[PDB]
This record gives sequence, structure tokens and C-alpha cells, in this order.
Amino acid sequence: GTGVLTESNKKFLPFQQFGRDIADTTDAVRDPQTLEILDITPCSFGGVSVITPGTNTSNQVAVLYQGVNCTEVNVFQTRAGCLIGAEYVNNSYECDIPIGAGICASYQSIIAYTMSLGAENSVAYSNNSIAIPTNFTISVTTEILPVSMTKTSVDCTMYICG
Amino acid sequence: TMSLGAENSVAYSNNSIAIPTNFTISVTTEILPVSMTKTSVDCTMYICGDSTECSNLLLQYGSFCTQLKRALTGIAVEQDKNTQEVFAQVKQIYKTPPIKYFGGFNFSQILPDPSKPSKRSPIEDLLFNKVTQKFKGLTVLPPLLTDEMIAQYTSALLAGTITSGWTFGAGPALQIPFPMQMAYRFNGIGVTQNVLYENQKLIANQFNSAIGKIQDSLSSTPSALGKLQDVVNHNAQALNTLVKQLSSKFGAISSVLNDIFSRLDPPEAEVQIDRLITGRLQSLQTYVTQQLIRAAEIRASANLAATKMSECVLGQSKRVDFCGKGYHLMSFPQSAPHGVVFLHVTYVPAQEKNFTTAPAICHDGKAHFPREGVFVSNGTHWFVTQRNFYEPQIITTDNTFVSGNCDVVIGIVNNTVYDP
Amino acid sequence: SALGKLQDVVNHNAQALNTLVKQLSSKFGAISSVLNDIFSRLDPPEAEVQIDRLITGRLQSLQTYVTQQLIRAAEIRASANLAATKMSECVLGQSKRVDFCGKGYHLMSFPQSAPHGVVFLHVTYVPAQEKNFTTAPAICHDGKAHFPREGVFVSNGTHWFVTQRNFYEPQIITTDNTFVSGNCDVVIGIVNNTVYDP
Ligand SMILES: *[C@@H]1O[C@H](CO)[C@@H](O[C@@H]2O[C@H](CO)[C@@H](O)[C@H](O)[C@H]2NC(C)=O)[C@H](O)[C@H]1NC(C)=O
Ligand SMILES: *[C@@H]1O[C@H](CO)[C@@H](O[C@@H]2O[C@H](CO)[C@@H](O)[C@H](O)[C@H]2NC(C)=O)[C@H](O)[C@H]1NC(C)=O
Ligand SMILES: *[C@@H]1O[C@H](CO)[C@@H](O[C@@H]2O[C@H](CO)[C@@H](O)[C@H](O)[C@H]2NC(C)=O)[C@H](O)[C@H]1NC(C)=O
Ligand SMILES: *[C@@H]1O[C@H](CO)[C@@H](O[C@@H]2O[C@H](CO)[C@@H](O)[C@H](O)[C@H]2NC(C)=O)[C@H](O)[C@H]1NC(C)=O
Ligand SMILES: *[C@@H]1O[C@H](CO)[C@@H](O[C@@H]2O[C@H](CO)[C@@H](O)[C@H](O)[C@H]2NC(C)=O)[C@H](O)[C@H]1NC(C)=O
Ligand SMILES: *[C@@H]1O[C@H](CO)[C@@H](O[C@@H]2O[C@H](CO)[C@@H](O)[C@H](O)[C@H]2NC(C)=O)[C@H](O)[C@H]1NC(C)=O
Ligand SMILES: *[C@@H]1O[C@H](CO)[C@@H](O[C@@H]2O[C@H](CO)[C@@H](O)[C@H](O)[C@H]2NC(C)=O)[C@H](O)[C@H]1NC(C)=O
Ligand SMILES: *[C@@H]1O[C@H](CO)[C@@H](O[C@@H]2O[C@H](CO)[C@@H](O)[C@H](O)[C@H]2NC(C)=O)[C@H](O)[C@H]1NC(C)=O
Ligand SMILES: *[C@@H]1O[C@H](CO)[C@@H](O[C@@H]2O[C@H](CO)[C@@H](O)[C@H](O)[C@H]2NC(C)=O)[C@H](O)[C@H]1NC(C)=O
Ligand SMILES: *[C@@H]1O[C@H](CO)[C@@H](O)[C@H](O)[C@H]1NC(C)=O
Ligand SMILES: *[C@@H]1O[C@H](CO)[C@@H](O)[C@H](O)[C@H]1NC(C)=O
Repeated sequence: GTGVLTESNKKFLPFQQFGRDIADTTDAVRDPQTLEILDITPCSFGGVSVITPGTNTSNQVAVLYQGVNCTEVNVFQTRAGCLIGAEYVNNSYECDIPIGAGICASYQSIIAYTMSLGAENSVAYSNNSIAIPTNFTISVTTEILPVSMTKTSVDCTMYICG
Repeated sequence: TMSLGAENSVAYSNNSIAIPTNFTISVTTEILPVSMTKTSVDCTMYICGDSTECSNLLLQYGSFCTQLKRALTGIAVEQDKNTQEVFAQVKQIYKTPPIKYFGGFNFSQILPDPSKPSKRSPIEDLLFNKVTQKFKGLTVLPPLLTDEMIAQYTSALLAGTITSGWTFGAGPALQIPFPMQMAYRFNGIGVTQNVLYENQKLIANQFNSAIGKIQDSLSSTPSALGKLQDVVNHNAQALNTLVKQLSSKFGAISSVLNDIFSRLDPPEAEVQIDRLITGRLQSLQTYVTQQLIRAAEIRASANLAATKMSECVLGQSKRVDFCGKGYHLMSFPQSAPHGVVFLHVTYVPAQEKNFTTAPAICHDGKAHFPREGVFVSNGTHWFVTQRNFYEPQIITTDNTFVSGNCDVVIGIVNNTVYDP
Repeated sequence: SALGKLQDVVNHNAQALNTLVKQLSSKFGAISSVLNDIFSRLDPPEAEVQIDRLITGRLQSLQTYVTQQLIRAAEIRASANLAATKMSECVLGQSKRVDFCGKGYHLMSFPQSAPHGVVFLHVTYVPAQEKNFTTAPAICHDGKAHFPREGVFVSNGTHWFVTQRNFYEPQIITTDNTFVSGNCDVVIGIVNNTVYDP
């Protein structure tokens, strides 16, 4: 097997040789020479995602490694993973490119910020105050809805054999 | 043999009616899932793992796991869009006034609690407490909106629907005192405002008692949140089944790639590996299709939840039973893990009473019809009263309208009509 | 980027067909992916097995495409049912459902056709230029409480009027736009004012 051998707090019985998890995979082992219990963890693994602002605008990119601590590889640490190539900003804006756990990045260089929920607006409420409109505004909005997709038919014999 | 329900027979007769003389403010809950866990699968790790020659054998098979990655990314972005549509419906974060006095109504249970470090109302905290690793390329992506932002949207919607009625959902937010908003809501369902203004204390007490009973009932029944628990259960058990399928023989001589490689020469090792990888690809295809179907169902549920949020909350809905049993008044949303919980406040009549009714009153050869109510009679006199409440009033010429002579309608009765 | 949905439909179908076509050039683990080559290079005893593997792979791929098409068709049918509902309600009438036919109060809508879809033009009414006022629930007058029939009592500071909820149209409080119900002892917040009688 392959992994990271670490000290195990698990206590095998004297006849116990292997340890297994719920997934029925090896996780704890007993050393034949010196009778000690060791853990096995798979080597740090994760997917790679590329944040790009569009090739038309520029070419700079910031890469996010999913589910890895930043110490196991302009570096930022998020809940989604380790984010490199982008700088974290205390400011807040709307979400431009989603990342995860409330973090969104955009191009201004590349900046990563916590997404903004909306404009704060406290309304003055009191038990003897009402507000009545004095004017109006006719608004026109659009709404696009797909209806039918393209009808296709296959010829099995010619596709399979020909 | 199951019994459909208790026998009942309303004493229908030719000229009798029943009119409520009392009401009962009722609060009901409705639980709706919104999104499930966003998962992404890895092709090479799941199919065999760390064998480079295995990857060489796989890459010539086709671009199947490319399609699988595409489909799972589509599902994930669909989940995020579902949450956005359900919750992100207001572009401002409304904030409740510091002094929380709304004419006797007590919103402590649903308003955010600053004492808690999580900034959540007791109801949603109970919901969170009432709902309950090792991966081989099986990644779980985090949702874009954390729980705190969802609670923030819920608080904003609550503040908007308490301070400014339903006006904030159709333009700028216009403040209005809460008792007048409630009187407006009764006037929406055909009951005049005086009924509220003469019963404000009783209505407030009933509302508080109902909301307390709802909190207690959620605290007691553990099976109420099944519609949310089963989503997590389904996802977890499907993932566990997929993991278990990894160590399946699939007709090969052994279930271990390394053992097959070591103990067998390439001639038949190739055939064994082909069988194994085909079986694993088939299992992964089945899992992906199951995930797609579940995503479609959850998206339908999320669209229904968005419609409920838009109609029952942001306004008042006259659709029957769409926002709770009884006449709808207003509803309060509450956040929940992978879903949303509504608190429908509804008006329910009670304590009906028999009366003798007539279609019209003949007087001076003229037939007087009720303008907004219904003619009743306690036995001797005749009054006109609103349909949903017993509010007897002396019949006059301003709450009735004349139409034709009194020899054409059927069942007309003789009486006088006072003129002010 | 306004027409994202229809473009997504077209692109999804095009890329699905493209992937299905490109699936032909896959060996599926067979020594070749051409019928004639396997027919000419090998005799039936193992060419049969090779052809079996190839045809099984191709059928599996095509069936996967069919299932994907079925799921997408179900989604499109749901969207089309929603579109039919929107037409029948917002276009052929007026809707009291909030945000169903556009943000704000709905007035009327116009349809427009589009490739593989339909586009609506929701004409909606939006209030603006709000102004605060001091209001009372009811008016006590000679021991009788007067409630508005449809408006709400407002006051600029010295005089009281009744006006409709959605627009500021002040009116003199008379006995025809108010209805009496009981005395002014039980209503909480009632104020004092005269009620003109024509
Ligand atoms: C209500 O709003 C409309 C526009 O929203 C106002 O009409 C504008 O009035 C100004 C001042 O006379 C003109 O310069 C503009 O050209 C008008 N706009 C249009 C489109 O004609 C209207 O005056 C407002 N009414 C009140 C009472 O405030
Ligand atoms: C008052 O209404 C009740 C029902 O709301 C009537 O009770 C039923 O009346 C019918 C006809 O008189 C009887 O056949 C039923 O047996 C009655 N129900 C029961 C449970 O006994 C009642 O009769 C009405 N009374 C008046 C004076 O109208
Ligand atoms: C209308 O119904 C309400 C609630 O059912 C009644 O209020 C109750 O009245 C009784 C008798 O005075 C009290 O013992 C209860 O404590 C009251 N309940 C509450 C919640 O306050 C009310 O009396 C009924 N009115 C009529 C005319 O029947
Ligand atoms: C609104 O509801 C809250 C919660 O039920 C009430 O707070 C309770 O107050 C009583 C008496 O002061 C205490 O015995 C309870 O322990 C309180 N509840 C909790 C959860 O601590 C509150 O009094 C109600 N009314 C107002 C105006 O807030
Ligand atoms: C039906 O209601 C009317 C009006 O409430 C009653 O008429 C009055 O009833 C009160 C209470 O009994 C008496 O003090 C008045 O003298 C009655 N007025 C007249 C002109 O008679 C009537 O009694 C009620 N009928 C029944 C059968 O209850
Ligand atoms: C209501 O009153 C009218 C007039 O007072 C009644 O009409 C009379 O009915 C009697 C009985 O058949 C006739 O002899 C008269 O010729 C009728 N006069 C007119 C002008 O129509 C009527 O019958 C009464 N109906 C009820 C239900 O009391
Ligand atoms: C009507 O009056 C109220 C208070 O008299 C206004 O509420 C305040 O408005 C100012 C305007 O910028 C804000 O700075 C305050 O913060 C508001 N008060 C509170 C407690 O938040 C209200 O804005 C007025 N209405 C209009 C349309 O201007
Ligand atoms: C509130 O509105 C009333 C109605 O217009 C105002 O009363 C009039 O005010 C104008 C201008 O001040 C005078 O020319 C009229 O003579 C007033 N009419 C009456 C019957 O008094 C009143 O002034 C307004 N209040 C405020 C504070 O502006
Ligand atoms: C509205 O008018 C009534 C009667 O004109 C006022 O009632 C009087 O209130 C004073 C002050 O408490 C008492 O001394 C009188 O005995 C009351 N008379 C009656 C007939 O009720 C009432 O106060 C007025 N409203 C306000 C807000 O002042
Ligand atoms: C109105 O609210 C104020 C504080 O906002 C409170 O002191 C007062 O008692 C309330 N009065 C009524 C009639 O609600
Ligand atoms: C009213 O209905 C009863 C049956 O409940 C019937 O016997 C009677 O004839 C009806 N009266 C008229 C005027 O039709």
C-alpha cells in the first residue's frame, strides 16, 4: 500500500493484524518486527480548478486546490481549499466568479473577496407613522423561457454497423 | 380495514344558513427541501487508482468520465442556482427597529437572537439541532452560501414582512404600523377591520399561544423533519453503495488490481482488467444517472419553494390551501439544513350558529338585495351581516340595492327596510 | 448574455450529438475500431469476440445518450408547462400572484417568439416618491368610531384625510366614505376629529 504512516492510538487485540474502516479499506496496521500500531492515511489529494477572467480580457489565472491545507503544496486559505494567485481584500462586492463558502473572485489583477449580501437599508417603523406613494413608474421587464428542444432521430443499424 | 374518516352529515335544508361567531388564529408548518450535497467524482482514483498502466488501458476506452465530470458540475451549479432562486429575492438587507413592540404580538421565537453566537432564532436553532470522512476520489464540494448568509436573508425577509407589510416585495419598502397591516390582511379575506380593532388583545394572545405551541410541537415530534432527513440519508446511502461496489468481484478471479497484475501475465490480466473496469464504469454510470434524477426532483421542489416564498410571504395568496389550511393571512420563513421551513399564519372560523336566511326582501313592490352581506333572522327580526362573521346590522337602504319587482325571485320574504 | 437559456439548450444538444458522433472512434479495448480491418485481419473465431465487444460498447454509449436526452426532455417539458401557465395567466388576463408576472404590481404582458422558446414583456406598475404621514386607526366622533371603507386615515400635521392605499389622493372625511362601528372606547389608538356630513 501507499500512504502516510503515522502513530496510531488504536489498540489492536494481540491476534489482530489489520485495521479496517467502514469503507472496508486498510487504515491501521501492526508492525511485524516491533509490535506497534500505525495509522495509514492516503497522501494528500485534491482536484485542481483554474479561475480565469476570460482570455479576451487577459491571461492571468489563479489556481485553487480543493480540500488541501496550504502547507501541503499570494496564497490564501479558504474552506474550499488553498487559493493561490489571488489576493484577499477586506472590501466586499457582488459575487462575480463563485468559489465556495461565501468567497468569490474577480478581475480588477485578480482579487478574492467575501461576497456582499446587499445594500443595508433600515426602515423607520413606528406605531403612528405610515408612508404613502405620491407618484408611480410604469416598468417593463422581460422573461425568457425555453419551450422545445431540437427533435432528433437515430438510425441504429448504420450507427452501430453501417 | 382502514377507516377513511368520521361520519358527518351537515343539516342542509332549503332556507337555513350557518355563520361563524368566533375565530381561531392557527399556525402551521411546511417543510421543503431546497438542495442536496454537491459532490464531484474523480475518474482515475475511483476506477482503479494509482496504477499508471491501468490509466493507459483506460484512456483508450473513451471520454466517459469526462461526461461524468460535466454532469456532476452541472448538478452542482444547479444546486447553487436553486438556493439563489429560493432565498435571494430581495436586494436590500432590512433591519428591525431596536424597540420590538408590535401592538402586543410577540416575535421573539422567530426573530434573530443576538445572544447566540450564531445569530439565529430559537426555531431555526431547534431545526439545526434536530437534523444530523474517508474518500477515494469522492469529493464533497461546499455550498456557495454558508448558513450565516442564509440566516441573514431570512432575517431580512422577516424584517421586511413585519415592518413594511407586503409593499417591499413590489417596489420600495413603505413602513406601516403592524395592527393596520393585520387589519388590511383581514380586509383581504372578507372580514372588516372593526373585527380586528375590537379584538386586538385576544388576537395577539392567540397568536403568541399558537407560535409557542408550534415551537413545542417541533421540539417534541422527531418525525416532522423527514422531508429533510431523507435527503441526507439518500445521498449518504447512495455514496456508501458506490464505495461498496469498489470491492466487488465483477466476475474476475480477484478484486484487487495489484494482485491481478502481480500473479498473472498480461495475456489474461488484460481481459480481467477489462472486465473489472467495464463493471466499475457501469456502476459509476448508474450512480450518475440516479444523481441526475434526484437533482431533477429536488429542482422541482426548490421551484415550488420559490413560488411559496414569492406568494405566501411577499404578499397574501387567495389560492386555497396553497399556504396552509384555512384562510391565509401571512407566512414567516425559517432556514433549515438543505431546505426551508414556513410558518403559515391562517385564520380559521369557529363556533358556528344556525340562522334562517332569505335571498331578498320585498318592500313597496321592490326587491332589496344585500350589497356586501347576507340576510339572516334570529327568528323574529331580519338583519344583514357579513359572510364570515356574525355582525348583525339593521337593514337599511344604503347597505342594500334595489333591482326589479318582488314577483320574479323565488323565496323572497316580506319585511320593511328602514331609511336613515 | 440576456438569452443565456436558449443558447444553453442549443449548445447542450449540439455537444451531446458531437460527443455521440466522436464515440465511434473509440477502440473500447479492442485491437481496432474499424469493421473492415478486423474482418480482413482475423478469422471469425476471434473477430466475432472483437465485434461483440465493439457493438456492446457502441450500444451502451448510444443508450447513455438516449437517457440523457430523456432527462433533458423532461426538464424542458416542465419549463414548457410553466411557460403555458404564464401565457394563460399573465397574457390572457391579469395576475394577483406576486412576482409571477414580473416584479411589482402586474398590469399586462405581451409575448414574443424566439428560437426554441418564448419571450414575455411584463408591463408592471411600480410606486415611487413615498412620503411619510401620521396615521390613526379610527376616528372617534360623538362617541362613535368611524372606520374607512377602503382608504386609510392620514394627517399632514393639522388636518385629517382619508386616502387610498397605493396613491396619495387626500379627501375630506365624510359620512359616506366611513362606516360606523361601536363607540370609541375599545379601539386602541383612536383619535378625535369631526366628520363632515354633506
Ligand atoms: C411623477 O413622476 C414623473 C416622472 O416619473 C414626473 O414627470 C416629470 O416631470 C418633470 C417636471 O415637470 C419633467 O421635467 C419630466 O419631463 C417629467 N417626465 C416625463 C416622463 O414626462 C411627474 O412630474 C411626477 N409628478 C409628481 C406629482 O411628482
Ligand atoms: C342547528 O344546527 C344543527 C346542526 O348544525 C342541527 O342539528 C341537526 O339537525 C338536523 C335537522 O333538524 C337533524 O336531523 C340532526 O340530527 C341534527 N344533529 C344532531 C347531532 O342531532 C339543528 O337541528 C339546528 N337547529 C335549528 C333550530 O336550526
Ligand atoms: C371567542 O373565542 C375566544 C377564544 O376561543 C374566547 O376567549 C376565551 O373566553 C373564555 C371565556 O371568557 C376565557 O376563559 C378564555 O381564556 C378566552 N381565551 C383566550 C385565548 O383569551 C372568546 O370569549 C370567544 N368570544 C365569544 C363571543 O364567544
Ligand atoms: C415573548 O416570548 C418570550 C419567550 O417565550 C418571553 O420571554 C419569557 O419571559 C418569561 C417572563 O419574563 C420568562 O419566564 C421566560 O423564561 C421567557 N422565555 C425565555 C425563552 O427565556 C417574553 O416574555 C414574551 N413577551 C415579550 C414582550 O417579549
Ligand atoms: C332578534 O334580535 C332582535 C334585535 O337584537 C331582538 O329585538 C330586541 O331584543 C332585545 C333583547 O331581547 C329587546 O330588549 C328589545 O326590546 C327587542 N326589540 C324589539 C323591537 O322587540 C329580538 O328579540 C331577537 N329575537 C329573538 C327570538 O331572539
Ligand atoms: C307580502 O305582502 C304582499 C302585499 O302585502 C302580499 O301580496 C298579497 O297576497 C295576498 C295573498 O295571496 C293577495 O290576496 C293579494 O292580492 C296580494 N297583494 C299584492 C299587492 O300582491 C304577499 O302575499 C305577502 N307575502 C308574504 C310571503 O307574506
Ligand atoms: C418620514 O420620517 C421618518 C422619521 O421622521 C424618516 O425616517 C428617517 O429618515 C431619515 C432620512 O435619511 C434617515 O436618515 C433616518 O435614519 C430615518 N429614521 C430611522 C429611525 O431610520 C423617513 O425617512 C421619512 N420618510 C421619507 C420618505 O423621507
Ligand atoms: C394640511 O392640509 C390642509 C388641506 O389643504 C391644509 O389646510 C389648508 O392649507 C392652505 C395652505 O396652508 C390654506 O390656504 C387653506 O386655507 C387651508 N384650509 C383649511 C380648511 O384650513 C393644511 O394647512 C395642511 N397642513 C400643513 C401643516 O401644511
Ligand atoms: C375626545 O373627546 C372626548 C369627549 O369629547 C374626550 O373625553 C374626555 O376626556 C377628558 C380627559 O380625560 C375627560 O376629563 C372627560 O370627562 C372626557 N369626556 C367624555 C365625554 O369622554 C377625549 O379625551 C378626547 N380625546 C382626547 C385624546 O383627548
Ligand atoms: C408606540 O410606540 C412607542 C415606542 O415606539 C411606545 O412607547 C408607545 O407606548 C406605543 N403606543 C401605542 C399606542 O402603541
Ligand atoms: C325546500 O326544500 C325542501 C326539502 O328540504 C322541500 O321539501 C320544499 O318543497 C322546498 N321548497 C320549495 C319552495 O321548493
